[PDB]
Amino acid sequence: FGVLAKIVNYMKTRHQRGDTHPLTLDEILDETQHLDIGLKQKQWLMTEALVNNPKIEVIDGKYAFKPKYNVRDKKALLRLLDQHDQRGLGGILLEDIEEALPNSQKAVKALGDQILFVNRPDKKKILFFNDKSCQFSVDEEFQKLWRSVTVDSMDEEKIEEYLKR
Amino acid sequence: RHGVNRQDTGPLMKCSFEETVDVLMEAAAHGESDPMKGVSENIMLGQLAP
Amino acid sequence: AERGELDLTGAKQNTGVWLVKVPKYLSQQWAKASGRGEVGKLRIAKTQGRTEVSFTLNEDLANEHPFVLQSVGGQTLTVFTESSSDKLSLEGIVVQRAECRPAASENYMRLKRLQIEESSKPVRLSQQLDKVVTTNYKPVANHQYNIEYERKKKEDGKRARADKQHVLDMLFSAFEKHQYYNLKDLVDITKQPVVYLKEILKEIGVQNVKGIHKNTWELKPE
DNA sequence: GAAGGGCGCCTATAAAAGGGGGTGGGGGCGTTTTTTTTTTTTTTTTTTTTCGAACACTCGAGCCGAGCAGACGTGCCTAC
Repeated sequence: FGVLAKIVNYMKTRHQRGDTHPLTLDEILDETQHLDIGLKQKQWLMTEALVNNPKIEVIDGKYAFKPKYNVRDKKALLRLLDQHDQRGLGGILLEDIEEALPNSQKAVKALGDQILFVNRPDKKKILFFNDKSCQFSVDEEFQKLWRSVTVDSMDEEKIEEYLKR
Repeated sequence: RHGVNRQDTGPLMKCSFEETVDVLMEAAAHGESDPMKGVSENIMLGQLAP
Repeated sequence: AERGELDLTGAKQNTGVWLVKVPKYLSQQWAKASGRGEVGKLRIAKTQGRTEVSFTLNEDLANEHPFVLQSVGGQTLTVFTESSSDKLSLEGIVVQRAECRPAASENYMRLKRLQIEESSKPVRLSQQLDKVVTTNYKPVANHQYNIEYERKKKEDGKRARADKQHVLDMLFSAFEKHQYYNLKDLVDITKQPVVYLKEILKEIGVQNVKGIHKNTWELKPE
């Protein structure tokens, strides 16, 4: 299993590197320095780790792309967002950076266009999201706003009654 | 104790006898009015007793 | 299990035995004989409407105990044996009970009182103290503490961290034994700073907590 | 072996730089469980004169009303 994780980690780094080109098992053994893992483990790999693998990509007669399977478009979820009922997707910042290219470069331009950052995966952690209409009144705003939290203080159907009279 | 309290006398008299808090809680809760007509209420209040 | 079988030969032979009450002191005098032969002799004197039974000590071992018989009509008593060879046998049946009465009376008691001295005498409080201060015979460097420092004084306080890949090998080896482990077991197993190992567990794994902050980490098996 | 002597390390001061370690400071989870089957013990259990009712609650029970079914009475169809 540990050995298999080193295969996963290598593959992870290669995906991160930008490439998803498939390789033979032997090459992967070599590159992971696990060539002498023995016939038995190799066989376990062939008849479980490589075939019972729920998200292994077989292409060009070789095994590729293990870390990811859920997303391949590597672009903003324009389709997901367009919907008025199924809209959404708060996503991890590290997921977006891992998927293809680092967020920060696109983001600096994006920060006043399509992206919003909230501190939420811990205050150090960041989630990416987005916006739409303006603020209502120019003002100090925070001072007026803090005097406007309504009155979530009862007799309020009666405070509108009183207010109407 | 349980008989004197059935009397229709003012609440402050009944407090002066063993019931203390409990008769006052019920007196407050019903909202009864004490007419200061009797000896004890007047002495406790300090004005000249009748 | 034949070891659990009870031999009935004795019972079937109707073998009878006697049951006698005798003082620990009489049997202690008998213990000096150490089974070399006999401890003495028993005498039975019968008359017109009376039976007198007694035991008399060996003149040699000594270098009259009357017997009183008891009733056994309201109970049944038998003797069964327990061998060192793990075998049980009913060797025979108790047909009579009795008590050995001491011939000596009030002076015996002195012996008894001497005996009382033998059973009862560990000194109770007894001699007090006239001395006082001894304590705190100055360690200036506490004696256990010295030993612990000595243990420390054999190559401690430095860890691998530094050998990363070889440390990764230990992680991979450990993870082969079980799917999840406590942080404390990994600290024992890899002898490295915890915060660095945490950065590794962030790198190749996740964490899974339960109960009262009981946390186990795992390299996401799949 | 007991004892005195000789050799050598000890602590302080300094002062720096990298990294492991400790005592925090604060927050968390509020457990569940492993059992040791516990300090939560019997205060005094009472030494009793004890209620002293009042009030609430328990549980059962019996009269009474509606519905159902057969007997009694009425309504409807067939034959001379």
